Amino acid sequence: TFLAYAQFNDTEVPLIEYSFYSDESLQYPKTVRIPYPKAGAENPTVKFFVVDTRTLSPNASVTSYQIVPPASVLIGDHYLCGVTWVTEERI
Amino acid sequence: TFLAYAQFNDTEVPLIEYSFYSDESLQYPKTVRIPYPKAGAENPTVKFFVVDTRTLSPNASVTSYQIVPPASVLIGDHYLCGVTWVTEERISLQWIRRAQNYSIIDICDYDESTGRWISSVARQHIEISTTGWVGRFRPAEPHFTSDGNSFYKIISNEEGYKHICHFQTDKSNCTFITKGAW
Ligand SMILES: *[C@@H]1O[C@H](CO)[C@@H](O[C@@H]2O[C@H](CO)[C@@H](O)[C@H](O)[C@H]2NC(C)=O)[C@H](O)[C@H]1NC(C)=O
Ligand SMILES: *[C@@H]1O[C@H](CO)[C@@H](O)[C@H](O)[C@H]1NC(C)=O
Ligand SMILES: *[C@@H]1O[C@H](CO)[C@@H](O)[C@H](O)[C@H]1NC(C)=O
Ligand SMILES: *[C@@H]1O[C@H](CO)[C@@H](O)[C@H](O)[C@H]1NC(C)=O
Ligand SMILES: *[C@@H]1O[C@H](CO)[C@@H](O)[C@H](O)[C@H]1NC(C)=O
Repeated sequence: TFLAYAQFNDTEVPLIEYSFYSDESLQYPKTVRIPYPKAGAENPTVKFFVVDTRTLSPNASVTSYQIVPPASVLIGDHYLCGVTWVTEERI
Repeated sequence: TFLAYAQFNDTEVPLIEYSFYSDESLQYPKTVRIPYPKAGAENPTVKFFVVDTRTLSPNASVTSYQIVPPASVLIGDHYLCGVTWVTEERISLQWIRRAQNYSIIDICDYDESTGRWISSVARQHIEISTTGWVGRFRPAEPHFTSDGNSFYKIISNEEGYKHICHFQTDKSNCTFITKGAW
């Protein structure tokens, strides 16, 4: 019925950059960049969502609710490290 | 339960402009600008949505469905000209071609299992004019019975007089309940 999903925001995460040379024919090396948070750096932020797929239709908005973590955690930087469906109406 | 609203987009509508001098102390006239379409100009477009205000909540998205005009009207420039709530699960939308000698009443039913407002050719009623325009200024509003299975509305009769016809919500023929040269 539902389709839970997390959204990840790397906007303020620094980029690690390194070279990838590739096949000999590649005249200039390619610069690979990954939003990679190193110790103490800005980490990416996260949002969780449960979507009710039943109202999914081209001319219809998306029905979704954002489940925020308990305040003791919402207080500061946090990580979502687990998602377990128990029943169709309990996550 | 539901909140319906129409969205108007004037992006491509030319702007009329004129001076507004305001109070004497104003040293420079301000220029009023209004998106206002003149004959033949580009018209604003419209969209109709039905919000299901039951889901509304701070950390929740707006659950809404868009009802679009029936094909015969979609084909070109149109105007939404009437919105009438029949029942918590039945809403009547009245559209009309930019021409205005052709309007249609589309009666949509809510689908509990999908949250969308469905339409059907059974519940669509056409009104037209071959000698002019529909309605006196705008097509007359339908008046539904408490169960929304039929409705009463004014249209021109065979003699060209505006009288009350009776429509079965899901049948195209209507019956006049009034008649005369008035
Ligand atoms: C990803 O996170 C960034 C912040 O790191 C969000 O950017 C902010 O967006 C709001 C509203 O759009 C602005 O008022 C802020 O000024 C922005 N902050 C900065 C410093 O960029 C961004 O909206 C997030 N993206 C999504 C889709 O969640
Ligand atoms: C919305 O659904 C209607 C069905 O009545 C369809 O005719 C219309 O093209 C759809 N609009 C889109 C493409 O979102
Ligand atoms: C308004 O109409 C323009 C096209 O004229 C379109 O590009 C734009 O996305 C529309 N705006 C909205 C929010 O529907
Ligand atoms: C909604 O989310 C904000 C933070 O994203 C939080 O402050 C608030 O407690 C949440 N309220 C609800 C509807 O649970
Ligand atoms: C509505 O007007 C258009 C152009 O003015 C015309 O082609 C069409 O036949 C008219 N409809 C009727 C019923 O006369």
